[PDB]
Amino acid sequence: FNLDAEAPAVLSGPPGSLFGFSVEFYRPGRDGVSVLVGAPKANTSQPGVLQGGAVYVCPWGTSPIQCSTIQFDSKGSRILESSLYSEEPVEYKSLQWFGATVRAHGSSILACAPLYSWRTEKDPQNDPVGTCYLSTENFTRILEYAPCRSDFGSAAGQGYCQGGFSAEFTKTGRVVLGGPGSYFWQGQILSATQEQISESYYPQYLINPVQGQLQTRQASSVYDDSYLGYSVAVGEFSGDDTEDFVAGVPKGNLTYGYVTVLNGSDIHSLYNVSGEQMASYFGYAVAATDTNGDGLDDLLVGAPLLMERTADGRPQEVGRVYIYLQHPEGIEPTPSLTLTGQDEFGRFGSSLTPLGDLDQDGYNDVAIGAPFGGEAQQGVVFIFPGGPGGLNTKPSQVLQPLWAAGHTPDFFGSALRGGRDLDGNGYPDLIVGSFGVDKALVYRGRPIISASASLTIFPSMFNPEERSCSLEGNPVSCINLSFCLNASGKHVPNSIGFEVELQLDWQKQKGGVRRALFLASKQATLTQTLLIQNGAREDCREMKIYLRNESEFRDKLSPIHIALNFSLDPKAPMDSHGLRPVLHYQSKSRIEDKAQIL
Amino acid sequence: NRCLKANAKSCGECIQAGPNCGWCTNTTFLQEGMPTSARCDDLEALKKKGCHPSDIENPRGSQTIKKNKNVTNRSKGMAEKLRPEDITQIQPQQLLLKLRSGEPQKFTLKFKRAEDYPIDLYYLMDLSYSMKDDLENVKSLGTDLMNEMRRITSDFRIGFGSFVEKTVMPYISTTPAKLRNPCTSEQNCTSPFSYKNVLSLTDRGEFFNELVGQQRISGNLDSPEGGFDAIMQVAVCGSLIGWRNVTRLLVFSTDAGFHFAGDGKLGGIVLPNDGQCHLENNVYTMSHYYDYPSAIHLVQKLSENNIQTIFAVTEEFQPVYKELKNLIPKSAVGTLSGNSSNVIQLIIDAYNSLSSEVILENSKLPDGVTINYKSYCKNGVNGTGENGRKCSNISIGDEVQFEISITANKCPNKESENQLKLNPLGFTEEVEVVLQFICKCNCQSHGIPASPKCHEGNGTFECGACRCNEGRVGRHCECS
Ligand SMILES: *[C@@H]1O[C@H](CO)[C@@H](O)[C@H](O)[C@H]1NC(C)=O
Ligand SMILES: *[C@@H]1O[C@H](CO)[C@@H](O)[C@H](O)[C@H]1NC(C)=O
Ligand SMILES: *[C@@H]1O[C@H](CO)[C@@H](O)[C@H](O)[C@H]1NC(C)=O
Ligand SMILES: *[C@@H]1O[C@H](CO)[C@@H](O)[C@H](O)[C@H]1NC(C)=O
Ligand SMILES: *[C@@H]1O[C@H](CO)[C@@H](O)[C@H](O)[C@H]1NC(C)=O
Ligand SMILES: *[C@@H]1O[C@H](CO)[C@@H](O)[C@H](O)[C@H]1NC(C)=O
Ligand SMILES: *[C@@H]1O[C@H](CO)[C@@H](O)[C@H](O)[C@H]1NC(C)=O
Repeated sequence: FNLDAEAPAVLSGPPGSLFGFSVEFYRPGRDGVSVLVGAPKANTSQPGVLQGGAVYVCPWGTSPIQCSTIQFDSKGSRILESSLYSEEPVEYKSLQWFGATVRAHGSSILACAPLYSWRTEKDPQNDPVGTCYLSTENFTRILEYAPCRSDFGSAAGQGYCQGGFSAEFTKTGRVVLGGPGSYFWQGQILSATQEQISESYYPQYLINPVQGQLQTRQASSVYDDSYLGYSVAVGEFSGDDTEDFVAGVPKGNLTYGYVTVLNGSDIHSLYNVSGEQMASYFGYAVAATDTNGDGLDDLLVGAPLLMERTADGRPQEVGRVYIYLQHPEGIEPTPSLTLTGQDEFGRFGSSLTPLGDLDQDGYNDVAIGAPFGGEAQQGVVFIFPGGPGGLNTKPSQVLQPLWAAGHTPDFFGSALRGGRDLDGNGYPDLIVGSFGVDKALVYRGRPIISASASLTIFPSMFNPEERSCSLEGNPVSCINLSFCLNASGKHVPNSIGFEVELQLDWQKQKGGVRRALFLASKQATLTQTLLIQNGAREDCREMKIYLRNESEFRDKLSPIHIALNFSLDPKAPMDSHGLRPVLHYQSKSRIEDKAQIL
Repeated sequence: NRCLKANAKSCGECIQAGPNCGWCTNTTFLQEGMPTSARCDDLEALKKKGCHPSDIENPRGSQTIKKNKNVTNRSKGMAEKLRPEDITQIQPQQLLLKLRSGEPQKFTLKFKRAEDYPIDLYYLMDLSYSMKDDLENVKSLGTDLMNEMRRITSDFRIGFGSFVEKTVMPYISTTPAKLRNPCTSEQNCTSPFSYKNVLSLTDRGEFFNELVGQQRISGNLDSPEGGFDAIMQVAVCGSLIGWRNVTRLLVFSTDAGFHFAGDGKLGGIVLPNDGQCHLENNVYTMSHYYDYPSAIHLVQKLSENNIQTIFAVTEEFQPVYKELKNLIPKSAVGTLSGNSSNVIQLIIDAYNSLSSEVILENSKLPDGVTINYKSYCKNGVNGTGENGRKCSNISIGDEVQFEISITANKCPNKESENQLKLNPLGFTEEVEVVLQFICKCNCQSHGIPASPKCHEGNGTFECGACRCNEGRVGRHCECS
């Protein structure tokens, strides 16, 4: 494949404030297309709150990608004067994370803020309810969504819900929200489309439930400490176009985690598959796309902490991701693939997001990040390629950071999100975040060109006696050499430059007498720049080649090998996005042919 | 033949190619046209072709035991003798074995659990309000353990460590739970703490009673299960605790489950555990910065310290720690009484159950080498088809004899030998096997660099002909 690892095009963040903890695309393939980055521990504007954090939009599209801050809420009016009392005024909002889970689709964006803390009306507490800030229609108005902030707020109720720890916008506009610590730590999934939250918002009620609201019911005390909602995603697991929700339960089923899928218009248990090792953190990162090329999406569950005893027998810390393949019956069976890791402490599977058809063969890629993989344990992001039978174990590109080793881990791949095209050339671009020290990488996907070159000789045999050609008035035996080139590639400029190198009798040792030479150039090698129209018919160049005099060489038995090599022109200008096209890995850059002597 | 397919130039890629592959110092059978490959072939093929027996070089590995100690068998009880002594349980301690690629080198080792081996015990219990009925009696039987465990060994030291939950935001605050228990009049019931050790490993039995009578409790936290960080800091650093290099134990007194790495992310904690001791003034300090150990980061640093952890679980949450038992090698789980009044017999039976079990482990194997395991344990139970690194059901002083075969493979570590240690978990003494491979024939030691036969110095003449330098080919490196 190809994703241009040599030109990272990095962003940057403020010092001492973690950056790129959540990175997402905004208005992809359209005007003002930008990249959103979350910095939960960064400093905000309000003096009252420390480590408030804010997400920064970045107007991507220029060579310098410096960017400012967007202002969700720089206020203190809402928090203060609960029931109008200066004494015991507020439980301070400081240290609240604000960029742990940010996401956006269309023009409406959500910035969930876990670890939000608030004092209930009844009695002073330290309840981590958690809120998500919603802004719609080009930042015209801001909305506040804390569905776990209700009257019955207690550590055994919804007080420690911490809603916002995992969210994603469904394609229909629904906001799907996950609260890991709801109902004495069994978890709760909260979903309600934009219409109800827009209509049912009232600021002065600190407690304002959304009318249309879909939540998981309270479970019995036997399901304590399950953490439902640690990671949630949307898919198409139901046969209908209706999008189903998938959520992983990390510590459910007596520490053997399991992942659930839920019915569309009403929250229900549906299908749900369990982990295979205790304390594996099944469901740390769930994902769902059509990784099979059949139209029905596939699950993807990663378990960062896991066993794999080896020839030595020493246990290691290698995570494996699990592929679950949907079927026309709609039910996911036992695992169908497993892409394990190969690093000592790399939490393989900590992040799992899809890419849509990077090779544009109809098969969608995936990207898995190992925050501590690779040498110097700096972090690695793999890209396994989609295939007819599923993903391939060979991870294609293995992307590594370009910086130097530091005392603190740089947490490469701790947050990523690909999918929708950013540059706009019909080729998706990937993003990664490295919250170690202020490092967010936005990558680019290069165009692919499939090229074919055909070499022909007429006649295939040199006749020493038939000196049909004349060299400076001297009759010489000659045969015709013709080569044709055909190239085709999507989203590529209509004219593509190739470098074509022709070599004669190339297998002769350095210093050996080349038996065949070019008639025009009297040499053994020819280089030429060719411009081939994209998708057009093959361009052919015909040339005549001549054999030297019999006195100049003794070898009439070994055939005269002719080699045809080609690769992209290195001097070709980059595209509008600064990318250089790549030759397909199946393209045979070297074609060899031979002519004999009668 | 594969050795013929190896296309050997030097003795190296003929030794590395295969076990039976061999050279010929005469090199008169070899035809001038045929390349350097044709020399390297099987032993029988060489004698068929007429190469002389001394002219073939096929060194075979062997085992040599440099360090051997007479195992302790001194009489006691029946006859008068001096009791105190030092330790010796494994007879071969340091031995040298030279290896060939594909040679299954084999040796034997023997071990018996020495009687009267001093031990160290450590109590790690959660000072949670669910242990109010257990702390009341546990302090009483500190000296009772001193008296009861006198059968095991002449002397042993025992210390105390306490922990409850963590100071992270999500896991620290309580429900209303209107109890308001007047615990003490001295206001010593301080806030919950990540970890704290009060008494180190000491022989004085009175010290337990004296220093644990002043141990308080933590008040009714909601689902507090923060123990793995404590059992990490205990095992990772032992100089401060005083951890002595004998058969050592650790008691984990628990209620209702535990946490594992990736939970602090709820509380805004992302960095993994360092694996470095952080104990300033006998109390865990670097708690809020680092996350919990994974269940397996615990396994590596528990095994690299020979720590034997004992589990004091209460009836409800037994299955979870039962599966923990199969996860963590060399650990035991025990059903504790409701009032914690059976911890003495629990510890006795748990030590008895651990003692019969000896498990072996190696460290950092080189790439090529692989090790298989067979064990001859007790009378019977000789099984090796199911891999045998364990034996049990042994009595005190019984004999066992494991066998180790080290099978080499394609080996590029020509840096002489590599050191690897085989240690039964729980015992300090280990067998370390200096493991040297053969990457050169003996005739190569006498090779002449820039030899005249090598087209006037264009190669090294060794073992009957010339190894050509870079950029030179031919029988005598005559060509560039
Ligand atoms: C601003 O936020 C940064 C986050 O890295 C923090 O280090 C700094 O102390 C904060 N400063 C103030 C004045 O709050
Ligand atoms: C929406 O906000 C951003 C701010 O620059 C930008 O895309 C644009 O100016 C706004 N929309 C319109 C229609 O102006
Ligand atoms: C819980 O998970 C285990 C896998 O370790 C499985 O064997 C068991 O059947 C599960 N329990 C239920 C009730 O499904
Ligand atoms: C699954 O979702 C549908 C909406 O498409 C809803 O009627 C119900 O919850 C489920 N359908 C059934 C049970 O037929
Ligand atoms: C798993 O799915 C079944 C239905 O398929 C559901 O009834 C059950 O509650 C789920 N597991 C748990 C632990 O809830
Ligand atoms: C105990 O043995 C270990 C070997 O693992 C050694 O490092 C340590 O110094 C020894 N301690 C004493 C007191 O002999
Ligand atoms: C044991 O604990 C129970 C609480 O379940 C208590 O009622 C009982 O009095 C305790 N017994 C002793 C001897 O401490």
